[PDB]
Amino acid sequence: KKLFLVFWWHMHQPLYREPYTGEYLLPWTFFHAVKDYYDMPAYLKDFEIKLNFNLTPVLIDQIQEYAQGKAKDVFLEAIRKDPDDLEKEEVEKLIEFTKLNYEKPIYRFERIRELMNKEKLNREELLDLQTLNLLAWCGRTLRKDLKDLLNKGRNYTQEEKEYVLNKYFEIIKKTLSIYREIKEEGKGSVSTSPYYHPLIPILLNPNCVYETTPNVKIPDFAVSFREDASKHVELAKEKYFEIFGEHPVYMWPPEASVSNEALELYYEKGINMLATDEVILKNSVERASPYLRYYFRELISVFFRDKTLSDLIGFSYHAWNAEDAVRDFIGRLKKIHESVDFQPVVFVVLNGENCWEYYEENGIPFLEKLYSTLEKEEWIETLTLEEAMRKEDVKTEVIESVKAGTWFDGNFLKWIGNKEKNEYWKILIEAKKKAKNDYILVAEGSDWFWWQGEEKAPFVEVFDKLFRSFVRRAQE
Ligand SMILES: OC[C@H]1O[C@H](O[C@H]2[C@H](O)[C@@H](O)[C@@H](O[C@H]3[C@H](O)[C@@H](O)[C@@H](O[C@H]4[C@H](O)[C@@H](O)[C@@H](O[C@H]5[C@H](O)[C@@H](O)[C@@H](O[C@H]6[C@H](O)[C@@H](O)[C@@H](O[C@H]7[C@H](O)[C@@H](O)[C@@H](O)O[C@@H]7CO)O[C@@H]6CO)O[C@@H]5CO)O[C@@H]4CO)O[C@@H]3CO)O[C@@H]2CO)[C@H](O)[C@@H](O)[C@@H]1O
Repeated sequence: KKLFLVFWWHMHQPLYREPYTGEYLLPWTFFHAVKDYYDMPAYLKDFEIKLNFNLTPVLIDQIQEYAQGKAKDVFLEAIRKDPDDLEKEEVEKLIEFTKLNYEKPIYRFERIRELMNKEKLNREELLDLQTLNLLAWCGRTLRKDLKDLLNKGRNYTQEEKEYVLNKYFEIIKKTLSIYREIKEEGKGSVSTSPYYHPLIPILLNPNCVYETTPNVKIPDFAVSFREDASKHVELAKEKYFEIFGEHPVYMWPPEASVSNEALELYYEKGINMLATDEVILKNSVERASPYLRYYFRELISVFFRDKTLSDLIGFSYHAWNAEDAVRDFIGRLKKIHESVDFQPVVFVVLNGENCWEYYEENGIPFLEKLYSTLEKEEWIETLTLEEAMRKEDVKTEVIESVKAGTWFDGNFLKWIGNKEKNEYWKILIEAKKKAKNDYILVAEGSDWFWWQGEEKAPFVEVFDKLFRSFVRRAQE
């Protein structure tokens, strides 16, 4: 009797590229590409396990633009320049960015504490601030290769900074290749999401929000987004086809969001399997185990992720010692293994790039200990998505209906329902009436609504600038 374990790491960034200037207004795609997007699948070169990944098409687009050297990244140009060439605004942007990341474990360099406690910084000190911001986002592979510059910790030269930058772009240029390789070798499956990561159930039917939050206010949806919902899915299939030469058979619905209509659309578009959240299962079926493969109306296969285990990695284990975290994780899998007579399928689904910066050493001790332990546990078999989809020796169940929701409390309140988020929907609804190009799809991405009307921290104004720019461009 085995326990089947399925890791599914979701990778996404909204489009940071301003449509009129072409400038990347935030550097997050760059930093998560050099730190996480290559290195998470690159663990498969050192550990004989299966790991699966989701890549949104919008993220793939930006990775390609950086690998081709066409990405005009405003924050990165402030990093690359000789400090004597920096504009006063670029120095402020560099300091603000450091301050935003200052308490993250990956930013624990003593030299950073010194620089941020100085009244003014000379050229030598700015070069360290530039280079240490680069090095704090160093991924596992180059952490081994650049160890001597990393342990230097201070006194960086322009030449050393440009060397690091060169190695980072080498990593980005190999990123889509590593996904093709692990896919070809059978080390994992690769999925995508509808193109700009929208909330498909809302696009299809905005009233589905009342299935879980009857008291919420939503704007007057005076146009139909149903066709744009088909578009996100179709163009995502095209983009995945471009990269991997095959149409995607698995999809990760953005924010785990499903509804009866969304599942029908995924089915009509040829999708054979997706996953969603455990809260959706419990809202939809009176008594239901998340360790079975589910068939929605015998149309499409659905797995419901293990919310606890997914949340443990995504939010808890950063605060633990690495060995104890893995002992806890393994112990829970042993309890699942012993508690059922059949072979349970356990789905661990979370973002693949956002939790590691809060772990010691960028999550590397945790993941190396976790993956080394998993690979030696006889009774655990990690599975590609394809294997989990086609696995014969598992338990299965048909379900006929789901209550619409997301993995945020099983509802849509992260993206609609307050004055500020509803204003974005009003802006999109009016813009959709006058839309003339696919920038209307960019504006339908979940991220713009996620950040809206939530507390004001640095650079969240940039998301508002991007959303409104895409909405304006969509009408020209
Ligand atoms: O002050 C309080 C605030 O402080 C901190 O937040 C800071 C950050 O520290 C700072 O670095 C910066 O954040 C940056 C970020 O660093 C950049 O990378 C970028 O963020 C990107 C991100 O990298 C992308 O992956 C993408 O995020 C999507 C994501 O792909 C998508 O899957 C989804 O994921 C979230 C989901 O919506 C949430 O509900 C939740 O999901 C959990 C559920 O909550 C839970 O219930 C569980 O069961 O399951 C779910 C999954 O595990 O979290 C998910 C996060 O993965 O949505 C996100 C967002 O759309 O895109 C974003 C960009 O949109 O940019 C940001 C912004 O600059 O700035 C912030 C604020 O200053 C602290 O970390 C944070 O906790 C505090 O709120």
